[PDB]
Amino acid sequence: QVAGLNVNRNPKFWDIESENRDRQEEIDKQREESRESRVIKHPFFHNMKSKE
Amino acid sequence: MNAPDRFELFILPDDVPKLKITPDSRVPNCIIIKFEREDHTLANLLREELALYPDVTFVAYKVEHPLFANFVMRLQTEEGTRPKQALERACASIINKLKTLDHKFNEEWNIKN
Amino acid sequence: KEPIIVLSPAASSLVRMSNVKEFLQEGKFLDPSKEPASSSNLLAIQRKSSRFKTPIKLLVVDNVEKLFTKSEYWDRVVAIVTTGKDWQFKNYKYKDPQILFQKFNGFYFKYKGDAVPASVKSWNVKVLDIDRVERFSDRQVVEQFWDTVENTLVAKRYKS
Amino acid sequence: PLPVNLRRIIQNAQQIFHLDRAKASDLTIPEIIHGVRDLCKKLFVLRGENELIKEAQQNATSLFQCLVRARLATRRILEEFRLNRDAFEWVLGTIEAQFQRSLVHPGEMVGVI
Amino acid sequence: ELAILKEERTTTPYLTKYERARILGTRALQISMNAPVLVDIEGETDPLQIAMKELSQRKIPLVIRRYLPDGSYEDWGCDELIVD
Amino acid sequence: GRVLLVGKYRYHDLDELLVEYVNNVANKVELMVSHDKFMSDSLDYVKEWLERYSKANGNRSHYIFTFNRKAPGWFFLLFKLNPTSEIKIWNVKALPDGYLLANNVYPDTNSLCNGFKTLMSSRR
Repeated sequence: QVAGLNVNRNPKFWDIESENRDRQEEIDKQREESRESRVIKHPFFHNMKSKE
Repeated sequence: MNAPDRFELFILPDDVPKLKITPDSRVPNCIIIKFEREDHTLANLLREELALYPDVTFVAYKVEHPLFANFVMRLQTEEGTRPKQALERACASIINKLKTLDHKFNEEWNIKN
Repeated sequence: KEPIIVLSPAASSLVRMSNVKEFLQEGKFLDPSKEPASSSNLLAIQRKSSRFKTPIKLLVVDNVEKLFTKSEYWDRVVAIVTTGKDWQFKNYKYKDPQILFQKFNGFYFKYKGDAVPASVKSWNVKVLDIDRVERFSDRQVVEQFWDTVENTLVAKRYKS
Repeated sequence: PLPVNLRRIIQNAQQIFHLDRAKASDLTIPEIIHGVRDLCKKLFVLRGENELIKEAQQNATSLFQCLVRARLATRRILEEFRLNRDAFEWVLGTIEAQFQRSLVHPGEMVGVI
Repeated sequence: ELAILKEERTTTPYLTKYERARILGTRALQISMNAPVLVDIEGETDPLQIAMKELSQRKIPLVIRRYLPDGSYEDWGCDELIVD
Repeated sequence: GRVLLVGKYRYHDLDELLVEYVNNVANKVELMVSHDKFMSDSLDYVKEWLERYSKANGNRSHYIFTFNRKAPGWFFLLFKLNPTSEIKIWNVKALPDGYLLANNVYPDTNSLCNGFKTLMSSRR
């Protein structure tokens, strides 16, 4: 039970497409996260790229 | 107020093992035995029994603190003999000595009764 | 038959084949991380002692897999250098560290002030400290190491 | 009372390098002279190149330099102590390091002490 | 103005015992407040022990500012001060 | 991590992994390079040399080894039975315990050559 409101979603008077598009927009925003680098202490460890 | 219960001198908690054995790697064929809820009565008996065995080269014990009822024993035998076997032999030998002592005392008491 | 000194192939070892010659023989300690890696796993060093009229030639071996095919080589081992790692002893004569360390001289090199690893404290090995800054004590540490090694050599009645 | 005990350092060197036996030393006289002379200039109490700073630094170590030169004389080193080379650099380095360790630390509340 | 250039620093090049104690305390507190650790920890858990391990390896990211009596100061990094 | 995996190989620390895997792989690579049947040049030049040598010595089958520039840590085994036979290339992987060819582990280069000859004889 999420859409408990009884708002008439008739496409003639309701823009279902806009609400759906905003819904995937916010869901993709939820999917978005953050990542950071890793630090390791070892004599032969170097934070370099493959080509580097 | 802070005095411990007197039964803690001899009553063993369930989680505390009576007898913990850890090897002593500094010298070959040596083990360290930790006796819980024991004192000089068992320790001195075992030590002086083991000191007479030709295959036991080092035996000692110490009570770390008089306020705690436990002692730790160091045993170190020859190459052929595992130390735990020597400890078992000591226990059995003292048991036989006590058994014959009891028998002889009973005989003497009956004679002199 | 020259005696054998065994080094740990671990990269964290303070003494490696690259800088073993300058350290044990010349008495000068260099950081092995900066030194280039040495391709040869066998090296020979010369020791001058007051206990012996002539300098002693010794062989330093990093890996015993390819140089200890015969058991009689183990009779020549006079010192073992370990990093406190169990996996060094997979192919050794005594795969258990304890028996190896009562039957052989074990040395562990650490910087002064660093904490000893737990396994090292549980083994019968000597602890030798090298200062990070002052370099005059390197000769003293080397002298202690060679004192132990020479005691073992004299006890073995080695002929030179 | 003077800093860094010289007698202890010398006997430590003798024990460390096994300076017994009638073996002849390989320590040349110019090495002894130049080593002691250079050591008597590395006992830093005050840092800086200022002339007044240098004068104060020279004043602060007069008695200690007299002690060091009295102990580490050429004849005494070669005959009484019989140090070799390696023992000699070890002694010089140890003297310098111990002197640096014996200075007072900024932030001492010496008035209360 | 008040800062003293690195070339003309005339204070002792060693870490005094007060500086060592204060540095260890500050680093231990920072580690206990979830600061990143710059050395590998084998099995250590005490913040003070981790701080001592960091100090021994010259990895503490702190700067000592030594105040001269006239108000000028010298900034010394804990990685360039000699520790016994 | 307390446990390190390199394929089926399992290790417990970085130094153990390094010494047991990388050093052995490098030693096997050097043994392959120091082997008499090795050529580090380009694959096309290796093919041309093999064609020329087979044409000159058409009485025997010739096999040579070369670097796998596309797949690092591997080697290309090119063998030509006769001048009329096409050059066939086989894949060899540099493993710590040796060389993997046709799902078979050969401890040394000479053992690898003997195994290759035996495989050719059996398949013939």
